Amino acid sequence: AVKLKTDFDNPRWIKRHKHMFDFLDINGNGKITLDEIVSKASDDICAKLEATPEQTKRHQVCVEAFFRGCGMEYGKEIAFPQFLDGFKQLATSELKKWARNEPTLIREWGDAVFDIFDKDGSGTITLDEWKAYGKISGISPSQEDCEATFRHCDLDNSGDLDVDEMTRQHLGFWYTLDPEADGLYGNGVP
Ligand SMILES: O=C1N2C=C(c3ccc(O)cc3)N=C(Cc3ccccc3)C2=N[C@@]1(Cc1ccc(O)cc1)OO
Repeated sequence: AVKLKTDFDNPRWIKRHKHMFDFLDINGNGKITLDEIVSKASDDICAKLEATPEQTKRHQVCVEAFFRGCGMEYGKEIAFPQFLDGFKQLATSELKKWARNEPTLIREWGDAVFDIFDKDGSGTITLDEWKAYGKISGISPSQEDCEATFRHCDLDNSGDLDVDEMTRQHLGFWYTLDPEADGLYGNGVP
């Protein structure tokens, strides 16, 4: 039973996103742009994961939608406070879709990442594949933290992760500060 109640004023939820913001703020001037974010997704991440042009584009579209959901746009610098209020709007919009049994932006982003890793048609992500993602995206480079993610989640009998489980975890991790989601990224993200 995922937590659907928001906790936007919680110091821990704020710090989780402040951590992500600072992680995306390259030169550390206290601001980020959609340009820099999409570049990371397409020129860096997708390239190293050897995604096809179509997979790269699908992934790009998902990222653009996720961050535009935070009020971000190309050519505009965003400061943390504004980024955070934007994230609160994305979160409520996502929870509304969840309440309507409509696919969320984080679920669709997940589908795009999972497809890039869908080779033998496993339709899932293995520990090694996630380890690669953690390193290439930079969100969780430590092998230990990636192993912590898999120990944290409910895996199938083969030890692989499925998109519904990751979506479920992410909804609680990014949006509602679900106690069940705490620890999702080991020490990689608070
Ligand atoms: O969830 C994810 N992320 C959340 C945030 C993020 C950023 C700012 C916030 O305030 C909060 C969260 N940043 C990145 C990393 C990234 C950023 C920009 C472009 C590409 C990648 C990121 N990568 C994901 C991708 C993913 C999505 C669904 C899945 O099922 C599996 C994997 O795996 O962690």
